[PDB]
Amino acid sequence: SKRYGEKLKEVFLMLDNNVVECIKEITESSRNGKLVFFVGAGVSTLSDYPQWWRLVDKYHEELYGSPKKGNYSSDEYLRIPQIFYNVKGEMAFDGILKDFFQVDKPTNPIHDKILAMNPAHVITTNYDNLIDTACWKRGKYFSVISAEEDVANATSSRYLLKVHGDFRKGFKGENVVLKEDDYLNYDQNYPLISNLMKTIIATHTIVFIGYGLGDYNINMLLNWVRKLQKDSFHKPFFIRTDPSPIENETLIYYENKGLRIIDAASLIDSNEYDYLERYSAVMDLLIESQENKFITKDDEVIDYIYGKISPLFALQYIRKIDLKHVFE
Amino acid sequence: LDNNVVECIKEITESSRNGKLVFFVGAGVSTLSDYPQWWRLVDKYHEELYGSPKKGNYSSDEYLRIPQIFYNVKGEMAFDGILKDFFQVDKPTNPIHDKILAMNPAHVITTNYDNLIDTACWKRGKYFSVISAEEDVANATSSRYLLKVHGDFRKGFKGENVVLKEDDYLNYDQNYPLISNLMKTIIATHTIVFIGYGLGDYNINMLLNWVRKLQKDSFHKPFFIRTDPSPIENETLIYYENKGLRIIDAASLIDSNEYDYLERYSAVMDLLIESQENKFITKDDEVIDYIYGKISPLFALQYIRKIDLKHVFE
Amino acid sequence: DNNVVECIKEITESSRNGKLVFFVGAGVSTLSDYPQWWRLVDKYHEELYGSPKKGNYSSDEYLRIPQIFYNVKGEMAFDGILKDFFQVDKPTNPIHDKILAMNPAHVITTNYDNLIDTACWKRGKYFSVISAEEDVANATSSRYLLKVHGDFRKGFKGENVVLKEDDYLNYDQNYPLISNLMKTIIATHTIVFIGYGLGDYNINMLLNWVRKLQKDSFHKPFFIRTDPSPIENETLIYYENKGLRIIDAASLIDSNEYDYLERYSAVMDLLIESQ
Amino acid sequence: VVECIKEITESSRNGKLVFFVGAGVSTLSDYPQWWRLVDKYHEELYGSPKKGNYSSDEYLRIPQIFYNVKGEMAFDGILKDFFQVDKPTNPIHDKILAMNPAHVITTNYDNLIDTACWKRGKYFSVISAEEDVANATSSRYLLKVHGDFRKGFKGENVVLKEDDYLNYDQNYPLISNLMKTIIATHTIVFIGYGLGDYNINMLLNWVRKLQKDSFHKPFFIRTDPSPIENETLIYYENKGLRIIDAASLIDSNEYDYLERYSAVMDLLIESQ
Repeated sequence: SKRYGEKLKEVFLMLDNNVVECIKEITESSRNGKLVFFVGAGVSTLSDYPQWWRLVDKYHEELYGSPKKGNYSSDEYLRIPQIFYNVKGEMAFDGILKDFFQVDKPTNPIHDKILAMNPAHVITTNYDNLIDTACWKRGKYFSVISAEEDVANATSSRYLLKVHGDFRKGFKGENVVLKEDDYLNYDQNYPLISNLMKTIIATHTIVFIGYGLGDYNINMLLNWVRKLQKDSFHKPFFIRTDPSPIENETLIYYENKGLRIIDAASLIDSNEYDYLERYSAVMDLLIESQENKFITKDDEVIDYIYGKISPLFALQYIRKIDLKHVFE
Repeated sequence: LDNNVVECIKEITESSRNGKLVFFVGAGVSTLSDYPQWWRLVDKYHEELYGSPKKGNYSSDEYLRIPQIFYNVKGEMAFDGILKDFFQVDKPTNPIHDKILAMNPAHVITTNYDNLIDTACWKRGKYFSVISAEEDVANATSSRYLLKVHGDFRKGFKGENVVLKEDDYLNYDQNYPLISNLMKTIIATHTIVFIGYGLGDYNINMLLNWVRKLQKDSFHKPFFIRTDPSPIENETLIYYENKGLRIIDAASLIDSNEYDYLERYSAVMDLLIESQENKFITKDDEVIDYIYGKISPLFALQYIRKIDLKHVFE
Repeated sequence: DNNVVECIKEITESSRNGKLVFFVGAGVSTLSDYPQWWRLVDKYHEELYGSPKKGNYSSDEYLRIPQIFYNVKGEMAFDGILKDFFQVDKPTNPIHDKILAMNPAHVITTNYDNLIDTACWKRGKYFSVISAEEDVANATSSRYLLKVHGDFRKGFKGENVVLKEDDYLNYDQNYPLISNLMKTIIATHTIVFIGYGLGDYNINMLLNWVRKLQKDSFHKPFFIRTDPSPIENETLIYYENKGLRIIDAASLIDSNEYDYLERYSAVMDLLIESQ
Repeated sequence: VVECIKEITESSRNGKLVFFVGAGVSTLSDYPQWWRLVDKYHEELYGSPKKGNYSSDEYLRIPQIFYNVKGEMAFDGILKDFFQVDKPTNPIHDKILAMNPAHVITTNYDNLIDTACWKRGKYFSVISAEEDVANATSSRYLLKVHGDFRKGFKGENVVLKEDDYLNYDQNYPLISNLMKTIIATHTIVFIGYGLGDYNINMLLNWVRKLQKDSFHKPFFIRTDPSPIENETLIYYENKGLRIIDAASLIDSNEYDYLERYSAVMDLLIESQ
């Protein structure tokens, strides 16, 4: 516990200036209520939610009776479920989805950290309800949007945007984007959801967590970002939690593509399978940056108190009970 | 009033109360302020390249083609000069602007490149984040937008800042991705009222074309305020209501002369405003429905303080 | 004029190798008194509102009014007005034979009539008439009579042809093979436009596809303008900068304001005589 | 399968046969595959080859990453060192032309088919750039949809990295239009391709856009070692491909690609 807090403080002190600026901007956006988290499958994996490769394996066994000798490519993850949907029945696809996904899993500490960042919205490609459960637990209500009809009637101003659907209505393959056909016809089947996601990205500060740099959704969003006018948008932040430090060439390539990458493997040393360690390292760096645990010296408390107090210079007098809300 | 008209007014006023009402303002409201119409600009351009005014009437394509031909032939500088001499004018804000603002719209989307809506908002003391360029979407200072989807002349009286010629409309999706996306998202998440449009406008039909691609009953039908002199035909109303529009016809509500556009706009705007306090309760069962709608959530609670009941009924 | 001289020379050149394609519009059909579309819109408008337009039809109303009639009156009524208006036997104007006298490699037409088909049959030159999607694969010949808006050979029904606003909006989805074939013919051939105005919807539709092409990667199509007024210099250079080589018949010869037949004839025979 | 051979011979005699040739035929001629180009780009990027197998995106991303961070000159220099070689034409290049195809559509950027046609004396219009479409001087085409190095060993003349595949319709509107038109008006035989190839999947995505029965179902020549899994067969038969398998026809070694390619092609010629 207290050992970790000292290590995090030491990590921040030797942090790179680029990563320091990234953390500062993310924290400032969180303070402004403009922070949105784009949560991927890795956060759900941290809660032991079944990964899609298990489903592809099950479909491969049902197709031919034997698990594949080798490793699936990116197309196989989409093609094999499509082949099962076509050659086999719809009902078999939906039943396999039901038996693999109708499970109860707890919310990992990364969900709690993301919610503690105070996200204005949460966009996710996960079809689970872990983010919904965490939001319900922590007292913040999010309008969960996983279907076209949910966009028009959204209760609150803040959304939990499931861009690939979920299993609220039922554990059916027509409620989620899994097959190769679903990804091809995504823009035609999810106009309002895609439009809402793009608007949220354009109008907020985005942090990507739970994704690989070569993720399909990440590169689709980068392709869309390439269509925007230069300097007309804010570069989204990418939390990279891969076991090995990012290559310099890959880093500069993806930052020129429009990403501000915070690579976990470059900040702390962890085991190859210690994914929760890396996720917690980045998220806790952000949180204790917001909790002012990294203020180490004078002329930094001066800047903080000035940023809190300087707007009050316009007022003639401030009540003492008002000052309590000034410093939260 | 017709029953469907009263229903439309009910939904519009309810959305205004909930803060989910958005006004999509067209060139009619700016014309009510005697702002220079686009056909005058097309007239000047035609007099410029061709040397004489057009003998007949400008078609829908011509309004965009003639400025395009002028821009290609005479260049950008002459186009901007004519734009400046025609559009660098000071016009007042008509009462329709104030009437639109008095409904407390969440956002105001406009195809007008003038500052009349901005002037009205500044006069009423309503603060809107004015978005007329691509860089304004990310740098928006508030969550309530004055979305000028065709730009304006705030940066300057140039054709690059606005959508006027046919090349601007051809490349609009490529040139305004963020603004078009924001407009579509505001449409998908709010109650939309169209005012200042002619039901044959390019923007109206483009929005209906986008609407036809949406999932059935996944969106709320926008409201259209029609202020043409003649009443709408039954067939046209049926066609446009099946296209996803809830049309409120000013000519059907009131009687006015052909050129009394201001009175037609004001009839609908005042009837919308004066119905904010209205509850549309006439018969006895409408009384029970309203009180039940107010009280039924309180059935979850065992007891309610009588001093709290004044808040239930506002 | 100097510029016109090569315009004929290039067309006559491409005609010799069987590399010429004629893009036929409604003006050629109007020359044989084929029912124009405005009187169909007038019938649709009259049935819709019980009264003539008493005004001027915009470009959108030409497509919107049949769409309004189709939606609110049905398809059986829409096809019935098509049936009694287009089930007529009309002759072929001399321009039909003059287009065929140049021996074009292909004939692309937006017309839904059989006026070109009868002219092809009378001359004996066999064309593979393509207007439906299933017709693209089963084309016996490599010479195409491409009716990009369909026809009424299957029947005088609205889904066989592109008339309403929905048909034009959903054209690419409903006719990908026809649209693909038209663009390939345009890209690899010399194209001459007859029967079209500079403001025609289709003409500016290929012009919008032309600007998407790489510069100097295509032959600029030839436009034969038969509008009674002479072309304006500003209009001419604007469309020439858009990828058009306009051969204006009003400038070539002097004529009345109502006699279209010889304005088409002035350019059509002059191309023939140079061959 | 017997019906499939009948249709190909029928189309060959009528003059409506078009061969869609892939990298497998070029690889059969010992032409440098793309994976070893990605190897050089990856080695020159990260200082060492990657241990795992390259994914479909990686085949397109590392060349894109190399182009962005090392420049076009370095990208073209590696292209010259790998592709400025001379390779013999495999006998299948002859068997492809022995059927007298009306057109030949290639994703290959080599001149092996160009050399193959020139050896047999048949004149094909080689179109690999935008300008070549309008300047073609014959009805029959040798359509190189991904360009070639005829203009020069430059990355701008070919479709190699992921930007080229992303902007393909924008930079090759005439080439892709001609490719689609030829497919519509001819019977297509795919050779040198895998069922999971990007180009095959792209065409199958365009095929599903067409209405039912309006197109001729293309023929697919599969030369993979393992026989086609039955369930995989109906999936791609419904997608629009009539697949012929050399693995199912004859017993073959896993690495013996020539005889699998030749078994089906000689069957087509002997049926002529």
